[PDB]
Amino acid sequence: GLTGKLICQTGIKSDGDVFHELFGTRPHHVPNITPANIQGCDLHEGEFGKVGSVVIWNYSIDGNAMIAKEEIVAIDEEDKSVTFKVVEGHLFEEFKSIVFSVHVDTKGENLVTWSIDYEKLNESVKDPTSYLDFLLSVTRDIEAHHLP
Repeated sequence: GLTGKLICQTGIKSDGDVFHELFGTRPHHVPNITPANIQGCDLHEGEFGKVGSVVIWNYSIDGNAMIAKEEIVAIDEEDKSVTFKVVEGHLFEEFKSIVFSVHVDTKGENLVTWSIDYEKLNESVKDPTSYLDFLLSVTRDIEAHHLP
C-alpha cells in the first residue's frame, strides 16, 4: 500500500558522460552549478566517487531549506547510473525509505532518467512528485552549465 515509483526522463544536449561523472565522482560540484536548488554537499563518510560514501545535501524546494543524508549505494560505469539512498533528513518525516537514481543513455542520438523509489510512512503521505520538478530543474541547470 505504501510503495511507489516516480520516473522522469528528459533529453540533454550536453555531454552525457560528463553528466554521469558529475554525479558519480564530483557530486560536491553540483551545488556550484545549481545553487538555487542545491546549496551544499558535504562528505560525511568515505570518499567522493566510491560506493558507500555518505554525503549531506543541503537543498531547497519552494523556498524551504531541507537536508538529506545519502549513501551512494551504486555507481555503474557501464549503465552510467548512480544510486543515492536516503538515510536521514527531512524526507524521513514522510517516508520509511526513499532512493534516488540517475541514469544516462548516450546510445541513441542523450537521455537523463531519474527514478524515485519510496515507501510512505502511511497512506496520507503525498507521492513525492515535487521532487521530479526539482530533479528536472537540477538537470536543466547542469545541461546549461555543460553547454558551450
